[PDB]
Amino acid sequence: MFKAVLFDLDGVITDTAEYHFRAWKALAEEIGINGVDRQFNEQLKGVSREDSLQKILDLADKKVSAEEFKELAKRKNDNYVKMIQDVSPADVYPGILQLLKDLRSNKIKIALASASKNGPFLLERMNLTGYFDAIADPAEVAASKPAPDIFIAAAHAVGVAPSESIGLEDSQAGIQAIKDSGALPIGVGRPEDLGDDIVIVPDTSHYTLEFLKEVWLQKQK
Ligand code: BEF
Ligand SMILES: [Mg+2]
Repeated sequence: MFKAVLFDLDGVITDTAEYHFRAWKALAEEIGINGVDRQFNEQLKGVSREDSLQKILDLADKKVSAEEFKELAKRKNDNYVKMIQDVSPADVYPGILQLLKDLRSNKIKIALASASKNGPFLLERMNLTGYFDAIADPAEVAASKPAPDIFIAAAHAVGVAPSESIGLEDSQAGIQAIKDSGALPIGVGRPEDLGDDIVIVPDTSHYTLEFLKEVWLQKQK
């Protein structure tokens, strides 16, 4: 049986989108730019801070200096840190808490393989820290997803080879990283987005220990 589960954070454990939305909306209002609504922020999913800021300035056809741009990006991050203080166990996605409990009670290792530089804090806010055996530090990988670096690091940090592990991901780049690490991917979402050659569940309530075990056994035949 698999010895570890490597968890992505955003789109698997929780969603940070509302908090990023709040942060951009606060910044936009401060500098007097209309149009930063929930719909607009949906289009920033997966998009870098710098590219996102440019999209906000584009709402007002606005140009700024390199220094001003840097300062605005910093201010957005300061806003985001404020907004995520309100993260709580209510933010945890369905099924995830029960899965973490079942993995730990069965002595299966649990690691975080997230791009979030606020991962440890977010886990603390959601009361999940005690379930995690390791957190792979994104600041430490030479290459981001789809590079497998972060999943390899997560597996190694809990004393396992990636080949002994399952990775859970909501993004196509994430699924690729899991595949190229040697771990077994189980995606959450749709094949149109993630690919047609992996096991996918429609939402996280399907991520049960029983299901993960069935998939593991089915995949080594
Ligand atoms: F937290 Be993962 F990188 F979406
Ligand atoms: Mg994700």
